[PDB]
Amino acid sequence: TLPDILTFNLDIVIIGIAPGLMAAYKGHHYPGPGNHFWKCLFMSGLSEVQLNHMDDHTLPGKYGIGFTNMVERTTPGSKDLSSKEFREGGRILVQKLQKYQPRIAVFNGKCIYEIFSKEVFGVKVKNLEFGLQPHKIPDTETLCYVMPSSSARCAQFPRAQDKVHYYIKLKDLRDQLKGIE
Amino acid sequence: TLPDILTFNLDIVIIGIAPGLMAAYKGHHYPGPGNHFWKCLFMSGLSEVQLNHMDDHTLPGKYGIGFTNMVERTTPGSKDLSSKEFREGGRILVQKLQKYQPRIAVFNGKCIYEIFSKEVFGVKVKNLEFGLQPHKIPDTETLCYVMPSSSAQDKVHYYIKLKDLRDQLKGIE
DNA sequence: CAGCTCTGTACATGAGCAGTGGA
DNA sequence: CCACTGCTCACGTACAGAGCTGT
Repeated sequence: TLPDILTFNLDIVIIGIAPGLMAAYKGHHYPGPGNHFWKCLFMSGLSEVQLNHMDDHTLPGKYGIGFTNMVERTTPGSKDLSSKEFREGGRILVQKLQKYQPRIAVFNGKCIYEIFSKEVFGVKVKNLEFGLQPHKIPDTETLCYVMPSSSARCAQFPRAQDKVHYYIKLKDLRDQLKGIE
Repeated sequence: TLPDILTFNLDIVIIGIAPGLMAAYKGHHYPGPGNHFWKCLFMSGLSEVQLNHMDDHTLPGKYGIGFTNMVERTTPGSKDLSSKEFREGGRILVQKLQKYQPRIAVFNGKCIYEIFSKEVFGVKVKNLEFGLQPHKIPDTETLCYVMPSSSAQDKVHYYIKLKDLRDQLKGIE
């Protein structure tokens, strides 16, 4: 439906909630703007150039970053996904993760890790803070990290700059992980 | 792409630019809920009860109205449309109207009728104003009427007038 | 008056657009 | 041709609000 953009030996995999309608129409990841993703990617220095969506399949392999979603199926969204839907998708997400074994699995949007901790970990997770989360992806060495959804809808972070901290921090975490290798 | 709803013997056909992404996904016409099109319909008394998009199929039946777009293919917005595609599209639009022959063909927006005019008719209009345009659809008796783009109460008037117009046309017999 | 599960609500910037009216 | 008023949606997320348990 909207194909993942995942390969092996990836530093970073970015996990999106469900693909939006624009995303489906263009068949490319995070093509909004206002989807803060691509701006943050540049600003954080994860990318040294400005990259629209169309550059998405050039990110594994040059940059180490892959795309996938927690729910494959198109939705407006995100308020319209069944609770069942999510936890059903948690299942298949994991399988990919353990198949592909990226260093860090970044969850885009808070709502998805909340459910993942429930369903995968069985942990309810009081007062979920962004960033590095203690539990490793089962049977892998992949670390989970949480970000605010890079969607303009998210009024508690207005601008891409507001979100950029998390992108930097992530890049930092990657860098460290590289050092212990 | 999003199918039209056209029947023969139609009082009113609503013509839009081209179906938006949501419109496609939901598979109904003017889902909104920030198109105003359904409220405006009701307030005017073209509908007796607040309808929603899920009722679009009933409309040529129960309510005498149908729907089409100038361009058929779904678009995010108007940027993505090309001049040639409006020209191709607007070409197709006449043919449907020629076939179906509704009383009044209603254009949603000023934008779109301006296009249709200068391609279909060959006049370009200086100072377009809403309401009934002097010209009829080629080889039909079908009239053209322009409506603000439905995308609330402040424009209800145009609907009300449209219903009134509809009534006169029937009314003559 | 704290302690959690559950259900829905106004929230902030900004791109995009329709319509008027400009320099 | 842009520059303006004003008003949607945008891959959500932080709240106060209602219902119960308990030292």
